[PDB]
Amino acid sequence: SRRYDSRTTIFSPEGRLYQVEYAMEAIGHAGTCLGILANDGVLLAAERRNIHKLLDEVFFSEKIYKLNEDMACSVAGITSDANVLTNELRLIAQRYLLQYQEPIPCEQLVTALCDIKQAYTQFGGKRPFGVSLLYIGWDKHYGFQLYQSDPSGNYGGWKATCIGNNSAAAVSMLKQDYKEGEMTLKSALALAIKVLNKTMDVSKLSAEKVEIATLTRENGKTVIRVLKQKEVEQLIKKHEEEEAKAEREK
Amino acid sequence: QSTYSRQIKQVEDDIQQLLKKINELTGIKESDTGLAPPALWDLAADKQTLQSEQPLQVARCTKIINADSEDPKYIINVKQFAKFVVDLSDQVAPTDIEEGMRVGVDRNKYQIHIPLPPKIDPTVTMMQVEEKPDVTYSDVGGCKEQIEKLREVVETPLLHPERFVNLGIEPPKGVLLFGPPGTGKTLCARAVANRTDACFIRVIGSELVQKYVGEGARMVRELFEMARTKKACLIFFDEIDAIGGARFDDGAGGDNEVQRTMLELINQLDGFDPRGNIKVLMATNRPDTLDPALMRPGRLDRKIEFSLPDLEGRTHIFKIHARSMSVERDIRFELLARLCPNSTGAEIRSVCTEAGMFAIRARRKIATEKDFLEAVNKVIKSYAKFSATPRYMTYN
Amino acid sequence: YDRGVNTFSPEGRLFQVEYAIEAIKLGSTAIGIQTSEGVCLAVEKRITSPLMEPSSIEKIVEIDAHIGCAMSGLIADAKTLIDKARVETQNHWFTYNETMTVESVTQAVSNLALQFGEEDADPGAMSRPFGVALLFGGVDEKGPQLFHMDPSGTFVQCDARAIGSASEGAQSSLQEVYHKSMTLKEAIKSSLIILKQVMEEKLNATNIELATVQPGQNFHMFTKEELEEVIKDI
Amino acid sequence: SYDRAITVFSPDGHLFQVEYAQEAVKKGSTAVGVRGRDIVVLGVEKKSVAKLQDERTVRKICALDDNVCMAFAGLTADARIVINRARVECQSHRLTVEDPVTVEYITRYIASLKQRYTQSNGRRPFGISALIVGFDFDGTPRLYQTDPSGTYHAWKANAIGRGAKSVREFLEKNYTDEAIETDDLTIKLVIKALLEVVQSGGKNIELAVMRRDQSLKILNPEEIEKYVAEIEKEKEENEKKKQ
Amino acid sequence: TQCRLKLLKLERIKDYLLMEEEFIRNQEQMKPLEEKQEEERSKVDDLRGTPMSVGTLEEIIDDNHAIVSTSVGSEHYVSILSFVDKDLLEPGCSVLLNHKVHAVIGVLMDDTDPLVTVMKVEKAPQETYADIGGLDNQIQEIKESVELPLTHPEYYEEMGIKPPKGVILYGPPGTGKTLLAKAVANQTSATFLRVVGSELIQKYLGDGPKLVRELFRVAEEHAPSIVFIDEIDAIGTKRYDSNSGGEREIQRTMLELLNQLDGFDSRGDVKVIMATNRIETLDPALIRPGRIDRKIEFPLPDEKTKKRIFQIHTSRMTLADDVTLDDLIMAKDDLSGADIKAICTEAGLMALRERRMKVTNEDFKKSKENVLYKKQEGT
Ligand SMILES: Nc1ncnc2c1ncn2[C@@H]1O[C@H](COP(=O)(O)OP(=O)(O)OP(=O)(O)O)[C@@H](O)[C@H]1O
Ligand SMILES: Nc1ncnc2c1ncn2[C@@H]1O[C@H](COP(=O)(O)OP(=O)(O)OP(=O)(O)O)[C@@H](O)[C@H]1O
Ligand SMILES: [Mg+2]
Ligand SMILES: [Mg+2]
Repeated sequence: SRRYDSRTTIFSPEGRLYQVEYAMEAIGHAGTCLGILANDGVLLAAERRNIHKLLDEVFFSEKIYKLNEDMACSVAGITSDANVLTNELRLIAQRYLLQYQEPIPCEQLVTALCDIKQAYTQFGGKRPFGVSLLYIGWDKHYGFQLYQSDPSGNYGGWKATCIGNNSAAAVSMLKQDYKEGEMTLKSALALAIKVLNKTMDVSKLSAEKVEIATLTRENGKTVIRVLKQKEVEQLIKKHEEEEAKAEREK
Repeated sequence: QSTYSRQIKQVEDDIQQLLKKINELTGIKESDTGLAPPALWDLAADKQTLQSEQPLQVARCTKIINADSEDPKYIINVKQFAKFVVDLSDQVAPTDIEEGMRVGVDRNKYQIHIPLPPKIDPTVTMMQVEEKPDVTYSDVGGCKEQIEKLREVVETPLLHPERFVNLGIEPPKGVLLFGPPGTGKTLCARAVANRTDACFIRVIGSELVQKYVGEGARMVRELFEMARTKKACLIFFDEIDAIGGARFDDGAGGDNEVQRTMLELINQLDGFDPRGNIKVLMATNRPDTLDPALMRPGRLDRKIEFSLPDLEGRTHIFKIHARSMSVERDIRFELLARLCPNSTGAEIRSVCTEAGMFAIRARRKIATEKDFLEAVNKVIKSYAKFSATPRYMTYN
Repeated sequence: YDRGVNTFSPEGRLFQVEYAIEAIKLGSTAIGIQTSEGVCLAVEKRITSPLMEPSSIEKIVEIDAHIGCAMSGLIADAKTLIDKARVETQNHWFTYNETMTVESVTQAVSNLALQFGEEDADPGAMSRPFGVALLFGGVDEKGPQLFHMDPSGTFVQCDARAIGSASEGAQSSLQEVYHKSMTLKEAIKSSLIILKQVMEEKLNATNIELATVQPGQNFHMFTKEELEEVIKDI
Repeated sequence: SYDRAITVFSPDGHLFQVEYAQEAVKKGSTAVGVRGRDIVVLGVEKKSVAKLQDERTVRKICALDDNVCMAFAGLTADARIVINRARVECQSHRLTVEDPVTVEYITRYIASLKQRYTQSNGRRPFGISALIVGFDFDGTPRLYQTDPSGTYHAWKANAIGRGAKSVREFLEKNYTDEAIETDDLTIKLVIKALLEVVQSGGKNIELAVMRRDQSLKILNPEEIEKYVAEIEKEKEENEKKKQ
Repeated sequence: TQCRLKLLKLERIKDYLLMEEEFIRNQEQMKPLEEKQEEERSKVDDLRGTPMSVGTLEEIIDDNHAIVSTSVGSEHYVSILSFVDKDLLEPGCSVLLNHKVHAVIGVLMDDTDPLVTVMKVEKAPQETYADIGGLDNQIQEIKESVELPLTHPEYYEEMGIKPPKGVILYGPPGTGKTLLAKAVANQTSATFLRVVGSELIQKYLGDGPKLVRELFRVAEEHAPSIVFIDEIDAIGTKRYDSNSGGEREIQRTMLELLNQLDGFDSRGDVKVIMATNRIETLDPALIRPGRIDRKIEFPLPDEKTKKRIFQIHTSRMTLADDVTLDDLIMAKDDLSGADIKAICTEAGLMALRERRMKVTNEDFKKSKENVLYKKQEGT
């Protein structure tokens, strides 16, 4: 029938795609999620959007997925759609491995997903995937990288970006404090706790309210570990002792 | 110029002496008249005080008890809203005042005196009567059947009623004009409005939507009461979509108010009511919406479509609007019409304005061939992005 | 307010098809005159800048070495038709071995004209009628013939047709200047006189395309040099 | 599945989807293209960089083939879907015909891919426009431009996308044969044209040249700042014709 | 020159008039002419009497009689008395009846409208063009649609072309539509009516068309007039529940506007200016060429324009020396001249929490960070 058709794959009089534009606004409500590049590895930080006293944790992370041995990504938006896109990624990256018998390059993994996100906006009449992702990765053509895809099907490399709740406020704080080069992984974790603390309206962060996962290179293999609560709790104390010594001017 | 600067001094000051003495020997202001003729009026007003029947308190007859009896009696219903049995007039023949007729009575002994001027009720309806606008039948292009249909059914039967009764027919009453917005449904009616020289009463569709239940229907009722008296009228319901609806039930009385007003309009052009001899124009732009019982012949006998003009029309219409402005020698008006796709007459009005504008913007005194192709680009291409004609054209 | 792609107007004919006709009145002008000497097709390019190459515009295309064509309307939609015409004429040459009658080609192109169909077809059928009218002029065994084919699938033979944004104007000036006893040099000169009134800019050697198809030749488009010679005479 | 008719005829005789996709082009970025005699220069205005992005992933000048490059302006999403199919086509043609693609032919296929999408069920139009640029098998330069409709013309010079009506007005007067007589004069013609519609100076114009039988070089930011100094130097030595 | 050659005859006209009046007063009753007139005028306050009852003229009878409605609503067929301008007797008009005789002594009063005090404005909007930064196309078609035809009505007449009738200003919110409205209200010195598009929806049914009828009438009484309609979207998008019949009643309100904007009733010399930021949701028939003729659009400012705006609000201030205007502009992006003034205003305020007058480079950092959360939060 035609009465009950939404027509989700059709232009506006203005020159937009309304469904892809609304999907953006649905991402402005998900948890904050930022990523910072360094010279000595790269790290994703995301705040746990769902927290509670009864809620449990069973998995190494509730927002960070491992797509390969060398790549992880964080999602933002409709959690249900995120269980779909992260399963196609894993399957893409093994299908690459099954031919060339290498680990897939960082850039290609993304575009290959963005052909699927982009297909849905152009024909078939399904609602688009309402998810944006950050991909931290490592390959042998560019070293560490960071990338960000949209429900449109646009992606870009970044050196430090943010997606989801209060993204524009994070990025304003990164433009100022982030140096081109000159970033060690110790320094990036200082910037990541400071930026996260400013876009979230809680008095202070807690090792049980965020998740910081790094991606380092140690011994020619990639390592992707998620900081325990003790490792993050150190970072939170060293930031309060930089706010106590950020009143020594008066 | 000391001579003529001196002339300018007393050309201001002396004309001011003129006004000064005019006021010294007439004197007017926040006074009700010019005070020049009413000084004698005053001495007729001292005869208006002697006029003791005046003031006369106005009421309405409702019921005649006896008429053949030597002593007619009436039942007057006055405005204090107490009712009196009264005598007949003291001179006016008792044949003149029937029941219903509004009639003025004396206030001391409620003696009926002066028959009226009935149907006061017309207060808003009063203002629908017209005073001839400024457009004629030459200012309209696409003069095909379009305008010759309409004259035939609305203007010719009022100028030459002898040739329709000699043949033995009866010409048709109503005429529906409908077309995409800006194609001369109103223009073609602004036209017939003055040339007709017969009473012309146009109502604006929205002005019959009232506040109180069935006040709208009253409005319509009073409108034809007034038009039946004035022998041979037009009524021109402009843009009827309000009160143009179509019956339908669903939910809680949707449009049940407006809908009922329409039934009254329907009912008075087709009920029993023979009705005098009043023609009726209705110019919608959305005929798809009108109720079938409002649309079928015998209430709206001839439907005139105002389709978008063709090539030949356009060429005609450019001449009708541009002839009035200064244009260089050789304007291919036939090329500005190939260059228009399906355009409204009102799109071409706009083109000519802007060809004038570029000539004004650049400080030249004459629009050239370039100025049109440029202004025809601006007004059609750009502004066509948000045109009515595309979408509004299916409801047509 | 939405309806199907296959709705009849209560009037009596197909909404879309009645519309696709209006898309012609936006297109360039083409004029075809049929003679006993051959067919000529003249169509104005209508360049929009001085920066455009007045040569990568193709509004006369060869269908075979004896069947020309001229498009007016949305020249983008012709791409699909022209290529069906060619592969039609070739298949007819690969089986029956012999040229194809001009009428038969135009019939085979017109069978696609009504073929849209929102559903109950392939995931590949057209969705909307074609936006383009054609002038197939060729020479076969009946001598020269010129056919006109619009987006209604109704094709018909003409002695001289004009289409486009000067269909009304030019068609009336063909009726006064056409007659059976012409030669090809009279026609090419007759059409460019009609085509010079209905254009918007001056008639150069870069503002038209001429082609002819003659019994004793192939389809032969006139180059920028040969055009100078017939605009000199006018 | 989803057999619907997205693009149907207006009653006015247009196609509203292909006319709306025209607006998704106008919300794009300016790109120009002038063709010299041994060199073809297309520049895209705005790298779009925010001092955090890489300049390696925001590029809007891809390369279909070896002699064929293409710049676009519209929805970045759609453009990548066309460019892909174009690169496939550019190799499918080397297999079946020995020569490399000419620049006309890889265009007629990009256009014909965009036309089919405005006349098939389920699909909205591609919301991109394109400058296909290259050299033939004869050293000839070529510059083609497509649009959502799926029409294509050659040009000598051209601009698409945002602010392209203004840039076409500057190239009418400035494209002569007193310019584009050298490789240095043709690059300076492009930059001088984007400087009219960029509001941040020259440090915001990515610019790629292609030269005869060599491959596409993207000019690093240093060379572009050198050329922008020669422009601004030349508007102070026009003070020798005002005195 | 000639104008006094004309005077020399105008005076003689008056001197003659003086002959007649100066002699006929003394022929009347050996007294001044205004003293005889004053004998009569006091005698007319004898006829007139005191008090004077206000009433309603319902209808006129040609016979110089009229049916009026006193306070009670009781109608009276009275007589139209001495010293009355019958051209001030339209239906609905307030009349002065004799408290005792009930005869229209007349409409000797300036009956007032309380709707014109709402619609008209006796403004002096400080913002003139030249305070609108860098939107310059916008600043002109307008002058060609409103201000210029009142200053120089000889250009349009000389060309032979009607001046264009109404404009629509439309664009993203904040860009400067209402700021252009302020500019042209200032200058033209035509009567400037102003009604927001929302005010065209009120509780009781039917008033929609009525308010719309009486808005133009006001603007016609005062011609030459300008009728601006700020945010005409609100008529057709946001609703308020108060109205009955829902969307159908919204339409008939619009259809009234739509008529009395073109219609049949031969109006004249009332410009129209419709602002909006959703233009794509307007009944096309409303913005049909020949109803509204020019659609100025207001795009977000450029970068160099966005700098002239941020340079214009800061001009009344004193900025500390470390303030780089060009770092705060580019810092954010996609600013409306409303957002620019919002960053200027906030920071200047931070300086007033400290009791200074130097907006420092840090006042703008706190500010810019409190208008960005403002734009980021509450979305
Ligand atoms: N055939 C025509 N000849 C000359 N002028 C025309 C013609 N058609 C339209 N116009 C121009 O269009 C203007 C407005 O037309 P008009 O208002 O009568 O259209 P309409 O059918 O009343 O539209 P609406 O539904 O908006 O009331 C006229 O003032 C006139 O100048
Ligand atoms: N281009 C500009 N130049 C100078 N000041 C501007 C500009 N644009 C906006 N402003 C400032 O912003 C203030 C409010 O803007 P304005 O009222 O014009 O917004 P608007 O576009 O009418 O918004 P809305 O869509 O809500 O009506 C103005 O008083 C003015 O000081
Ligand atoms: Mg009308
Ligand atoms: Mg405003």
